[PDB]
Amino acid sequence: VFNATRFASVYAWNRKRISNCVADYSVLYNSASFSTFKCYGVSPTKLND
Amino acid sequence: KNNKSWMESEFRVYSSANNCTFEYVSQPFLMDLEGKQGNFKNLSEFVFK
Ligand SMILES: *[C@@H]1O[C@H](CO)[C@@H](O)[C@H](O)[C@H]1NC(C)=O
Ligand SMILES: *[C@@H]1O[C@H](CO)[C@@H](O)[C@H](O)[C@H]1NC(C)=O
Ligand SMILES: *[C@@H]1O[C@H](CO)[C@@H](O)[C@H](O)[C@H]1NC(C)=O
Repeated sequence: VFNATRFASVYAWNRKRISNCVADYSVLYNSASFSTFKCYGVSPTKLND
Repeated sequence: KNNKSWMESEFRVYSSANNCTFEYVSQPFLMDLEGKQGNFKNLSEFVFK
């Protein structure tokens, strides 16, 4: 998802579904790789719990 | 068929599977029928809720 080799053109933006798995954000919100992470209806701190 | 093995080839169950919102497959195993006694020998039961 974040590390994909190629990403979609926004005119044809990919909409992928995720389930049956655990949502660990620790290598995500806590990680240097992004110049923006904004959440909009949760605290990002809460995404584990 | 010459290998001294049993091997699946026929899989006629659907022509399409459009929208798969859940999927699972177990860890693999080698299915066979082995060991004999001549009377009707095994009861199997399932409950589905
Ligand atoms: C992407 O995956 C690599 C390992 O394949 C990891 O080192 C890196 O931190 C990951 N980056 C993100 C943003 O998840
Ligand atoms: C024997 O097994 C191989 C793969 O292990 C398969 O390609 C081949 O078709 C099989 N032969 C027969 C006669 O079933
Ligand atoms: C389910 O299939 C219909 C018809 O192909 C499609 O319009 C819809 O977007 C699909 N939904 C998902 C989640 O794949």
